[PDB]
Amino acid sequence: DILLTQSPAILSVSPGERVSFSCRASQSIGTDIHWYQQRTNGSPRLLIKYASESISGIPSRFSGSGSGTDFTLSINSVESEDIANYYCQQSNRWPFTFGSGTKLEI
Amino acid sequence: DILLTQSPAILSVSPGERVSFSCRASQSIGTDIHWYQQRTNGSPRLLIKYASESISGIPSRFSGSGSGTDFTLSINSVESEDIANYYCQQSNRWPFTFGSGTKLEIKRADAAPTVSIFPPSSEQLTSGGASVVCFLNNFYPKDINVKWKIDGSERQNGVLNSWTDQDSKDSTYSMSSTLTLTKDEYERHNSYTCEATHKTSTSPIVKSFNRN
Amino acid sequence: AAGAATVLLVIVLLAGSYLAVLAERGAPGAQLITYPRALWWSVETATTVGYGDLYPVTLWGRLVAVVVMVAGITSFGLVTAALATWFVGREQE
Amino acid sequence: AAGAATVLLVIVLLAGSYLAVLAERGAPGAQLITYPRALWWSVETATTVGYGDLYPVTLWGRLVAVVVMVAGITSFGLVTAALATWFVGREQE
Amino acid sequence: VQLQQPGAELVKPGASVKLSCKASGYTFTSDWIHWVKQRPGHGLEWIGEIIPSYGRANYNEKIQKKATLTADKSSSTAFMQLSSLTSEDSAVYYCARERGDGYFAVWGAGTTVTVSSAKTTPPSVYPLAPGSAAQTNSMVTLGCLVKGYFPEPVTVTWNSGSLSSGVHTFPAVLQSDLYTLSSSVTVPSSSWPSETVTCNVAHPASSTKVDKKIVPRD
Amino acid sequence: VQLQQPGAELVKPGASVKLSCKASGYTFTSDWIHWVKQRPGHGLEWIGEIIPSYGRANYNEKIQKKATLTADKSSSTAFMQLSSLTSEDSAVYYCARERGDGYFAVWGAGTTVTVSSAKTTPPSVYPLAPGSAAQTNSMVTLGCLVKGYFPEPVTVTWNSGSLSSGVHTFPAVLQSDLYTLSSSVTVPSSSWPSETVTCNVAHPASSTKVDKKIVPRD
Ligand SMILES: [Ba+2]
Ligand SMILES: [K+]
Repeated sequence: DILLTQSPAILSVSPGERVSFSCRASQSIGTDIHWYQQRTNGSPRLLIKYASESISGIPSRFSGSGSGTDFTLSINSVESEDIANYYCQQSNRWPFTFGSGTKLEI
Repeated sequence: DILLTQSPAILSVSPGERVSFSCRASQSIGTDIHWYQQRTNGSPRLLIKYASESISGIPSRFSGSGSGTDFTLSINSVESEDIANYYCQQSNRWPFTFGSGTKLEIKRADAAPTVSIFPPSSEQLTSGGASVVCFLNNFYPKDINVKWKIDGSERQNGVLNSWTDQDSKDSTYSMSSTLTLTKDEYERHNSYTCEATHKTSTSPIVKSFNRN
Repeated sequence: AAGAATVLLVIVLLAGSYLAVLAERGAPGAQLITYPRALWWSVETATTVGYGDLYPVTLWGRLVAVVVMVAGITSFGLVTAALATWFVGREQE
Repeated sequence: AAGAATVLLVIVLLAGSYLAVLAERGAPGAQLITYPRALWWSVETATTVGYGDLYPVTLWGRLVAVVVMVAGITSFGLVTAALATWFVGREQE
Repeated sequence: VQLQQPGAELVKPGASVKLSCKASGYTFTSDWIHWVKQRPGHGLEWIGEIIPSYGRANYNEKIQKKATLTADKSSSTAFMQLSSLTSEDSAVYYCARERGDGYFAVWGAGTTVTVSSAKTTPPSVYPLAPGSAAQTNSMVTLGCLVKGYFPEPVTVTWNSGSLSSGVHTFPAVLQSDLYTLSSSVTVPSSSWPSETVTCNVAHPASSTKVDKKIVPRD
Repeated sequence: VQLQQPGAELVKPGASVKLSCKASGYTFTSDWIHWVKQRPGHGLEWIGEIIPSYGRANYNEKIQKKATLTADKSSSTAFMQLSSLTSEDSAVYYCARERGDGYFAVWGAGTTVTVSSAKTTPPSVYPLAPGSAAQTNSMVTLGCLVKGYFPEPVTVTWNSGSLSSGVHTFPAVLQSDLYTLSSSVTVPSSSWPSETVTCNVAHPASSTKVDKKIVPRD
């Protein structure tokens, strides 16, 4: 069971600025991380797949970085519609796992 | 993204001695490290390739060591022309990355500053200003206390000093001092002096000129 | 013969890739759990490249793996036959 | 035949090495990114030595890799044919 | 000079800029061209690579991907387009020549980019000769003062490079959107003024180079 | 709506419950269906996966394996059976659509499960219009109060969704085994009451949806 570890837990930031949630695996998983956004009350929502590739219908603000055991979701700018919890989820080894999650405060 | 980590950041040493900058990777990269020297103002310059092999045109002082995650640039001796930043760069996994870099400082014998005071050029006053530039050249250590005075009274304003990075002919430092006034103001003062208290001299070294 | 042993290998490589994911999912640890790399794994296997990329850890995954080797190596002990004959004739004339 | 399948393999091993670097560069992680070891990688491949030294991680790198196996194993299913015949005849007489 | 790239650029904030790199020497099929960024007082930041012949480029994952790489196959010149800049993007930008084996054998001179709304001002060079009553030691120190230029940098030379012994060009200081530096040079008071001495101050950003002899106070 | 699963369930402690997931759209042979659990105020807990076509399922090693997965091949609906629950097992339960490539492209709406012995009570909706003497700014704030429902949740909507600008539904509060929340909405005091405004309160657990116009105090 692979351990995804998202630090920090919460992420203060001023609007329009860049922001980066680190996710750090417990062993190398290559590029098999995927990011999910889950706002208040709503179900999760795939943001970045395979650690870098984008999803058709996601704002270009979101930029997937990283490989190995260090991964990074980045938002090149920030606006108010981006406040949510952000989850990572590896697919490299069974079972699929999730991170502890990061909330974004403004 | 591979993390190269050069410790220490800065490296004091006395001339002629051996010196070794460690570079430490975040996972094994075999021998795919390469070293670069980048002096003040100039572009980087390949020193060692593939962690050990030498480059044709590099002094034999430089000796590439290491393998795996521990690497070492070594200089068997040191001379003043070797002061620069030193960078490492892995090619084992994409993307290519660089280290944080290490600067090399030289402890040398203490030296007293060459002071030179300069009146604003005849050309310069023909616009609307007059700057008195005063050079402190080739001292060590780099800690020096400049002082301006006009007619004996000490002026604390309109003063722009600038410090050189440690020179790489002598292992010494130098410093300038622009004195921004107006032509109007320069004309109604006779004297201008430039005192420099430095570690080498309890007595402050002074220079001055008088227009009249 | 012509493109016959060829086609059979591709049955093996797909049915192999498919069943490998079915066998290995549920075993805590297997990397052979998405249909893409499950397919690439069955090529390393048929061709004996043994790159050490992926491999099975369940019993049933190893069984699927054996079938790929047998049915692959056989195909590929024949697909390269085809290419060899075909292209040595063409290039020689 | 003589030195014919030989030459074709060396086209494969160079064009393979070249395109492998082109495919894998840009993928965060690939070790198959300098033309030297890209060439050595295409030998491990053609010969099925599967030493586990290097391997591709992009899709297109795996495609290049397959072409090397096919075009290599075929060549090498023939280059060793040549050597075998040639030298068994020479050493036997 | 193998890799050859312009001296300095100025870009309004939010505007785009193209960067050149002409490369005399060999032009191998397998050559790669990289671009590394050096923010002031920082280390080297790999941005992206391009193989000119074949045509594909790859950019740095981590950074905000502001740039895009191109080349001109039958002119041996390569390009990097930085689109919509801030002052976070003001830095030196080198191009390098990786052979395909993984190290940057050949480096360009670097192009200084300054993103600002301010106006481009040529420099003003004033000579600096000793006073009419300073006692002349064996050596004699004299310089010249480059005042009020924008943007950085300025190449400062003495006798157009022939006298490269005893020089310290000083770091520019900033003030009201203009710069100011000085340079020093030292010769034997035997040879001077009996041998003439001139400082030349090139300013790549404005495309103006200027001379000034440091004569005595006549 | 791709993955489609019921709104809310209530289970006596120790009883069993089945959970549905109908999936319009494609129905590929290679599709997998996963189930993820979200305890309140927590993260996502992968429980188990099922490939419907072929039929095999795999469950999470670590957790107490309370559940078992099934599917109906020729109805495009999949099931999860949670057997003998406590209140540790009260949570949101999503189903996801992994293509076989390792990420959950498509997510269900989630099914809220509340394990309790208490009784299911529909809500009581009361409008909330400003007082008969409050000074009306350019905008005007008004809401409606959903009181005394069980179990959670309730979908609160305004004009059945058309007026989705200026809303804050509030978290329910618990009391004596019933819930209570409010909602807010804000419109220009020009348009209202000249344009009518109604809040609709669906309660999936009890299968009751209700309307209420926020008229002035007539
Ligand atoms: Ba083998
Ligand atoms: K192997």
